[PDB]
Amino acid sequence: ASKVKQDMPPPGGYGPIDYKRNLPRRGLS
Amino acid sequence: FGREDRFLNYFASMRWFGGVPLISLGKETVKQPVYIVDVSKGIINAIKDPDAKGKTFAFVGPNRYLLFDLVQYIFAVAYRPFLPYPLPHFAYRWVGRLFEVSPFEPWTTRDKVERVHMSDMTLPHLPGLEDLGIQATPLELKAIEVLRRHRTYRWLTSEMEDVKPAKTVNI
Amino acid sequence: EDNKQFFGRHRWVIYTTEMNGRDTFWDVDGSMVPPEWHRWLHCMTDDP
Amino acid sequence: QLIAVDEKLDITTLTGVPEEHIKTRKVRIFVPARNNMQSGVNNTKKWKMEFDTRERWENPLMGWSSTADPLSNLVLTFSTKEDAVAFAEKNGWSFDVEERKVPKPKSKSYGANFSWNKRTRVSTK
Amino acid sequence: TRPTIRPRNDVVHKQLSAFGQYVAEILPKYVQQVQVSCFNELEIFIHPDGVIPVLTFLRDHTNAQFKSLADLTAVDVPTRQNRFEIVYNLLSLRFNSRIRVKTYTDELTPIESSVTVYKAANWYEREIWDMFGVFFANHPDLRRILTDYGFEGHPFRKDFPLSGYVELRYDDEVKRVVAEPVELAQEFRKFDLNSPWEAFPAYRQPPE
Amino acid sequence: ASATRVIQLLRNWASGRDLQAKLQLRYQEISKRTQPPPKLPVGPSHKLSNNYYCTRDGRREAMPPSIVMSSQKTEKKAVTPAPPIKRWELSKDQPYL
Amino acid sequence: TYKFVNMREPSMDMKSVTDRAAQTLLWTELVRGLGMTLSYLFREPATINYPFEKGPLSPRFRGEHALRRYPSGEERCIACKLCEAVCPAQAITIEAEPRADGSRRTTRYDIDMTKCIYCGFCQEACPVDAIVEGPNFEFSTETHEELLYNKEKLLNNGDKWEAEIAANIQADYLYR
Amino acid sequence: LKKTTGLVGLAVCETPHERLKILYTKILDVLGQIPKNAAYRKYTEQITNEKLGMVKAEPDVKKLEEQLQGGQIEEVILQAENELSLARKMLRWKPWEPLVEEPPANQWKWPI
Amino acid sequence: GTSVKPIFSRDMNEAKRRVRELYRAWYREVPNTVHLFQLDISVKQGRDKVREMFMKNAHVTDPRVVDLLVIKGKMELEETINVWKQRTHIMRFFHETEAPRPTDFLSKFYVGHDP
Amino acid sequence: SNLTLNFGPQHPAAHGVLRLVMELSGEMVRKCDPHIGLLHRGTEKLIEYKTYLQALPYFDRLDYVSMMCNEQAYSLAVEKLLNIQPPPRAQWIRVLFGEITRLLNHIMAVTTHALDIGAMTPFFWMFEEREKMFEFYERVSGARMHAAYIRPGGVHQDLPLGLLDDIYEFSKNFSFRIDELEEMLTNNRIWRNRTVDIGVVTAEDALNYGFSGVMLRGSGIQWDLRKTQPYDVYDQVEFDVPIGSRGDCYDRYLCRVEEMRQSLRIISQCLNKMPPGEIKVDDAKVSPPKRAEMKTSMESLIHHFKLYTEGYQVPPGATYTAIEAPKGEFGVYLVSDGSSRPYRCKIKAPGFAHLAGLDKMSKGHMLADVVAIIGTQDIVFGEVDR
Ligand SMILES: COC1=C(OC)C(=O)C(CC=C(C)C)=C(C)C1=O
Ligand code: SF4
Ligand code: SF4
Repeated sequence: ASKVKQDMPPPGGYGPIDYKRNLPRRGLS
Repeated sequence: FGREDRFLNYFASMRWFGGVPLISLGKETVKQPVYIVDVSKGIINAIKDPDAKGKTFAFVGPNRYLLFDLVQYIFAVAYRPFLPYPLPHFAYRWVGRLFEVSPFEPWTTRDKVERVHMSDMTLPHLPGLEDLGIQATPLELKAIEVLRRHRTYRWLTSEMEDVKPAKTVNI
Repeated sequence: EDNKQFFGRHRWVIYTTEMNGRDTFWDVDGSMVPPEWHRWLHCMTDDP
Repeated sequence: QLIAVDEKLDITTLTGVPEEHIKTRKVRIFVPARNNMQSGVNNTKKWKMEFDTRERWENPLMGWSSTADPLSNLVLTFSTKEDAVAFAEKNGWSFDVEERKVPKPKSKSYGANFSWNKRTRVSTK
Repeated sequence: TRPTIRPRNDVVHKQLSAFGQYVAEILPKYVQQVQVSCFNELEIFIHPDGVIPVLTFLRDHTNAQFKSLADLTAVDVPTRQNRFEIVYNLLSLRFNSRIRVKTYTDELTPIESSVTVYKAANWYEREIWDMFGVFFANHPDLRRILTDYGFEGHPFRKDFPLSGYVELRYDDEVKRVVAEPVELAQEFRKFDLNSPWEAFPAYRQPPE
Repeated sequence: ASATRVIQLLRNWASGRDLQAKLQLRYQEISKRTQPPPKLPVGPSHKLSNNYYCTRDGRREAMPPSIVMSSQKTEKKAVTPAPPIKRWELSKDQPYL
Repeated sequence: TYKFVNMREPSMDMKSVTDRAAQTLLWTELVRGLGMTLSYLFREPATINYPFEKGPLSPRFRGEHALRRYPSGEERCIACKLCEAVCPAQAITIEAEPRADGSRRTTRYDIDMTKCIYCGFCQEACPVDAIVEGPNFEFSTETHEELLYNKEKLLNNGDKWEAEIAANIQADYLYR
Repeated sequence: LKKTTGLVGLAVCETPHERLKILYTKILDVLGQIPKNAAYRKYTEQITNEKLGMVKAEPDVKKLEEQLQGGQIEEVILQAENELSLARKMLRWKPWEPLVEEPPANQWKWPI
Repeated sequence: GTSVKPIFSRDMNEAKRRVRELYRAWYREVPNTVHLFQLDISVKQGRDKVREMFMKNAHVTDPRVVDLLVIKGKMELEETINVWKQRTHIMRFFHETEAPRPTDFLSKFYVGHDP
Repeated sequence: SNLTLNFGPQHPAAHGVLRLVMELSGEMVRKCDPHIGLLHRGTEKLIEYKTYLQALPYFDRLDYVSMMCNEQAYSLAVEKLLNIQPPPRAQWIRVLFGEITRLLNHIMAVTTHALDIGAMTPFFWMFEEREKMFEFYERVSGARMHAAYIRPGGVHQDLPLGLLDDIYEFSKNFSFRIDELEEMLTNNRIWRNRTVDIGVVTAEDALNYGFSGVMLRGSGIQWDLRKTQPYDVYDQVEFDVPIGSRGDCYDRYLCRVEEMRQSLRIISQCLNKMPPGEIKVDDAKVSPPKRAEMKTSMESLIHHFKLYTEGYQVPPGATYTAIEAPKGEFGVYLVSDGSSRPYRCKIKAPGFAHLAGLDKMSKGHMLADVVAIIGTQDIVFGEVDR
């Protein structure tokens, strides 16, 4: 009769996840 | 005769030599070719016929042709130029000897040459396809399905009722 | 096993050259793995 | 406007059904009998149209049951007998109709279990 | 009552009922019935002759603006004198709403094509013609869409058999694909599943 | 990965980003293929009392649709199927790509 | 809430105009694409060495069917026909009769694997864990007939794969 | 002043107040030929009169778009044209007449 | 009155006229079908087959049914003209691989139970 | 006369089984006539011969690039007809796997579009990510694509104990793969030449032709079923709807890439907010009981027997239920007569209407342009033919 064990997010939360476009300039004039 | 036969295909393939060598110009040989589907259906009906136990049948087509006329019709259905020339029997035997040396399937053989030039027997005392419920299919309705493959691109679409069926030596 | 390889290449099998009756020096197939090693090799468990 | 056809409805030429499965078939229009293993009556409310049973034979390879008629599983549901009759007639099928069987009302008396002079008195409960 | 039961919304129910009354008031010539289901879906049952007007009204009216035809299909109920039920599902993006329009036909009665109102109808009607045999008048190009070339019958009718009447194979004698009457090594097994006890008292029918 | 640092620099210069930080191949940060057993709680209808099925029967609360304007059977403001949809707002996070 | 994907306006100064001219005449973005492909060239490929290396699976994987036994050796199947009733493809054929010792057992248990969709509904329906989808997926054949399984084949599969099937069931039955 | 309404194929309209006035006047003229007791006439006249009144009372286009709640005044113009076409079609159809051909007895009975 | 609405034709005369137009179109098309699909049958065989199909529905006396049959025939002709059909589809009219079934009572009694 | 050409079904760019009969003047496309039904399997009649649980796996095979989304739509329709409600954990799992499924579908669409136009590498780069998501599918259900996981009671099973960590690990890196694909395609002048101003459709024409999803949003129509008509928990997540302005192929490609980014955003939110509890409705006359209860208590065994033999009865009535599937609006018109088997089930596939508009979209274009337009409509013929 132990504690309920389920797949859950960790205490607090997960780290932030990047989703935005990332295309650096990376060039000369 | 049929799509994979060695009768209509054999004569059609002789265009590669340019002319058709015929013993006595093929004017002293009579043939009575029979359709493949008729033979297969006859075998099936013989299997299902209780009366055909120890019987001997003869499956032949409905018409008899002189060899020259049959080859002319074969070349007309294929729309190829017909150039028949007479070859003596011994020379044709020599050609068969020459072709027999192939380790693969020979193009022709001396035995094959003899069979081609030999007239079909008439055995009226034996039962035939009609005794098994089959109406023999004439060559005039089935030659195109075999010989259309041997036409060039120009003549590929020609219909079956165009090529004026050949003459038959019947009775 | 080699746990420094990425997932999928960290475990492998070198097949025998002679199973029940046939020579398997060249002809090997995945159906030669017995069920226990089959469970280990497909990563359905961690314990060999 | 209208044309006022004066013919009998007949759609057999448009249904795609082969001729053999039109003329040689007999359909049955009936209210299904209650399954005697249960008391529920909810399966005896609608009319059913079904086709005559044809041949079934054992499959040689696995011994399965093989059929050659395509209407062996066709069962149609209708609200009334007249609707089923109209459907069968317009589809060209010849039919047999069976009248609905309804259980007759019965006279139940719990007191009769203990009659003073009748045979209906029960010897056990 | 709380956790396992779907909650109901009464504001949408009232709004849909009011709009159904509105449509019925505007078009008394064609509207035969209006219903609102208890999961908040609004349907309008009309005479077939009003297929084009009603739809047009719903498409172009300022207060309706149902400018998207989500789906158009048919339902076959053999027990009805008019066998086929024609169903239009319309979506209004302006008012974020959905509406259903229903009519009926039989095997020999054409229904006016609604391609002039909605372009999307063009293929849908074709499908209805292919699967049920309902003819649409003034259709720009009406022909089979789903079935094989030369296929006979309308497979989505209730009296059409599940496996059909013909099956295909390759024949080597004629060197081509041929069609023959269906023969099944294992017949499909019909299951009789309905319980003899009634499930839903709220839908009980009078005993006639 | 096992790539030498020169190859790492060449990869990062060619792609323009640090590839070693986010690798396509997953090495050891994934979950173990053997896990402890779960426990899996039950649900809201697992009570021992005050749990009659007639009070939680969703299927039996369905009823036939409400009929408005059967044909067989003033102020009158116009109505719409629903209030007009409210105009969308433009993405305080990133309005333009 | 919504965002625009293609609603920007380029700068019209001499600097930006000359930068765009250089991009047009010197193929800068194409060079960037070439650099990306060159970067991918020097990465380790994701290919595994099949059949010496295998793809990862889980204990829930649905594969070749099998019939199981109790530890005593008695078959688990009691011919309730729940799997036959639930099978979405009608791939299961069952015949049963009383055994010589009065037991309720099958005389026919057929699965057409060319009808089956490998949904695993039969193993969910089974009340005694008799029919299971095993872990094996390498059982291609040379003929159609080899894929029409009878009871003997399924029992042989169970006896062949029980060592893995029991361990797989042990890892997941608490989720069922 | 505004550019790129944002909908492909919908051009920017200059002088939209005049266009809306013309369209609403035409709609009212067409509705004037429908019988007085018809519901379509009175409902459409009511809504069109409200829209025309709010059009005549606002010279600012953005605030007019906010008040009409019609989504980008060019779509308001398009909807007005659609309504005028519908009014002509309904004048032709006359759908205010009584119902024709009540359905069969159990046409709409479900289940079965 | 029976209060029915038409599809195209008002009575049987217009329906017969449409039938004749469809028959003319099919008769004209047959030789082109023989040429294009490279059929081994003759033009006479194709026209006899066309005639046979029409004769099958000759009995129908309802103009709406005739109208629908003409619509279906026009659809089939359109399929044939555009070569949407293949050779197998055209040859399916001839049932070349189906063994003949005798209609006599004795033959049916011998083979099986079917009537 | 014009030249008549058969494009497919045996063609690399035919997206499966499609017979595009084209009338061409040179390489100019005068007319497109799509012939379909080469994958018509008669799904709806077959469904008429099944119980509600037995019919669920057919929706996996309708749109076999977005399986769990079809499962969700069918489950929502059956739930509406049943007047029952899935538990919160099941709904959160449903939305999470729907977004993962949208990622899978968008990868397939964009990469095969680029493959048809002539760029083969991004296909290979992104199909490894597809394989990892297939692993997620298999770990949750035992099958890589045809899961049959989402059911009218919720979901079949709860998550395995380590799944959320692996989903997080994949999600924290997928954005760089999106960036690499964008670097390959977005600013390439050849890609823009092959995509910009190709297959332009106006907003009014898109509305009248029955288009949905990206095929509307590329033309500026501000519509999304997850925002206007949310279904499971989509009202509890934050994301943006990408909108185009040109109505061409390039804008729709940009919209699909941005939708992948928004899907990553939603997946992050779903991972952080997964609640505890049961995963199917606690009503044994609908959802089967647990195995332990079925082998212990009489009522549980009875309900298990009846649910797996006869199936649950659905009250009579008809519903039209629609979802924002990755290809557009996916709908089901489901009719119940009161029994355990549906009377009628009409499936509405966005690809049907999208392909019906192919001839309109191809006016004034060439053969390669038509190939691009075929790719931009995101067509799978399992759902088109049904
Ligand atoms: C790069 O080589 C390949 C192809 O050739 C271009 C393909 O067509 C295909 C098939 C996919 C397309 C959409 C036909 C695959 C899978 C492939 O790997
Ligand atoms: S896995 Fe599914 S289809 Fe296959 S036998 Fe089991 S229930 Fe039938
Ligand atoms: S395998 Fe299981 S479900 Fe199938 S008949 Fe045997 S005991 Fe019943």
